[PDB]
Amino acid sequence: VSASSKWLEGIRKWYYNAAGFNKLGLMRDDTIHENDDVKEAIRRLPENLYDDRVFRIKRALDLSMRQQILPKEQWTKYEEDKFYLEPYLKEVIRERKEREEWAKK
Amino acid sequence: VSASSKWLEGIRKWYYNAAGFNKLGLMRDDTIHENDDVKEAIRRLPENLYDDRVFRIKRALDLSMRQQILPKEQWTKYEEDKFYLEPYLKEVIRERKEREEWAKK
Amino acid sequence: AEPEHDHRKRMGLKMLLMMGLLLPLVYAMKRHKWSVLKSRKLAYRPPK
Amino acid sequence: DEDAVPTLTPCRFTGSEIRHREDGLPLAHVAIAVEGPGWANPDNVALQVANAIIGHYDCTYGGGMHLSSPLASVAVTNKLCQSFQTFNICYADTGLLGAHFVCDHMSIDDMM
Amino acid sequence: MLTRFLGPRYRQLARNWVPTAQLWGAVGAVGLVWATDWRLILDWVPYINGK
Amino acid sequence: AAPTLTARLYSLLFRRTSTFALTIVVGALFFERAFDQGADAIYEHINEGKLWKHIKHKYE
Repeated sequence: VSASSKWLEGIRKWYYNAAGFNKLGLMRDDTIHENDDVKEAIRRLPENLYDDRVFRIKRALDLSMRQQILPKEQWTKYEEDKFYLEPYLKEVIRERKEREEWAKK
Repeated sequence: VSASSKWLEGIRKWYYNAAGFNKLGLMRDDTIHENDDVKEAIRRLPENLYDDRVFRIKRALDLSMRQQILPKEQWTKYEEDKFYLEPYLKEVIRERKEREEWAKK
Repeated sequence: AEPEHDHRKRMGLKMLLMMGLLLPLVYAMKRHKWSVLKSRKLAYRPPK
Repeated sequence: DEDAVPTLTPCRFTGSEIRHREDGLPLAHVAIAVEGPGWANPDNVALQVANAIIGHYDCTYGGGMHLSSPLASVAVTNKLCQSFQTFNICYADTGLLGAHFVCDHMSIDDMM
Repeated sequence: MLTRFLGPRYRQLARNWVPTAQLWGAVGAVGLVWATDWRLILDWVPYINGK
Repeated sequence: AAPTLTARLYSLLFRRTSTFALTIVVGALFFERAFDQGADAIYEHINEGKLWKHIKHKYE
């Protein structure tokens, strides 16, 4: 979430200071629109992770209703964000690429 | 199902030769309109009995669709009909009279 | 067309009040409901 | 003696609910209570009796078809919960006396 | 089958509901009043007198 | 007072559900005719452009 990505992923950082996500402290991965692949993707998610994304999500709802945001300090640390799913997810990308693959076969 | 009761229960015998039930060979007890008391009443029914009333019932449906009836010979033996539930049923009559009773209490 | 431009005019007056009364009373009631939800404290305290 | 012997300044106890939020809680150990005895008030006498009318519906208890607490009854008929036990929580003049409870994804609603 | 709810028990039940019963009844009646403002009753209404 | 308004007028009023309602309509009267009246006053001070005309119409 840093200057190129604070301009660009600073649509998610400076301009999600504007578009909100990361300054809202969101989870990058969490932003993926729910899809089936996304669905079972999460089904396979890691546990401690699952809790984490949970608290994140709920909180997001919380301030959302509150229509407030955390301290800009509390606003999320830029860059410095594990790509949570992306190993798991992207793995699934290969999966549905595989079901998709022999499927093509 | 004999002459007084072939006139009267010969609404069920001669006049369920006319009203059908026993000449259809029905089960006297089976004629009770289904009610809750009737319901759990049957729930408590005896097993071999349950089969019996079953075959009776189904068959009844059978000729019913066929819109036929069994041989008048095969038409049920008059009198000579165990009151199947009536011990069990009537027992339940005391039951709901009992739930009904302490209920009154 | 609008003779009630008088008569109907009259009613509009009461309208001005009703909302001003209700609108607040309504909004209040809404807050009256939602208020608790506003302040909720829910804890993420994952064991260990 | 010497110092530090204050009295009880009345106030409100929490007044809330929280779920320790557990998928890991296999089946609800549920409960509730409404004033239980404590030291003081003259009322609790009948409240005792009242809690009596309340009563504690024991899982291990049988006889639900005939159960006395009508609650208990339907709870049997509906198979409407896995426990409830009137439980009197104590503070001088106030508290909560009421059911423990056990249940699946369902009961609580009708429970109240 | 009134005997079903006829017993000193349900009798007592009625004894309970009675005052309330008066209450809700009044609710209905007055409702008819203000709703209708039917002249028949409306007459007796002082300073609710509209003329 | 106001504590018996909030309270007694809960208790001796808003407590009993019915009582709360009977209270409600009981107002419906007073409010209705009243706002009718003062409202009429508003329109009254508004103009005096007609129906005061009768005296001017010389109210035969």
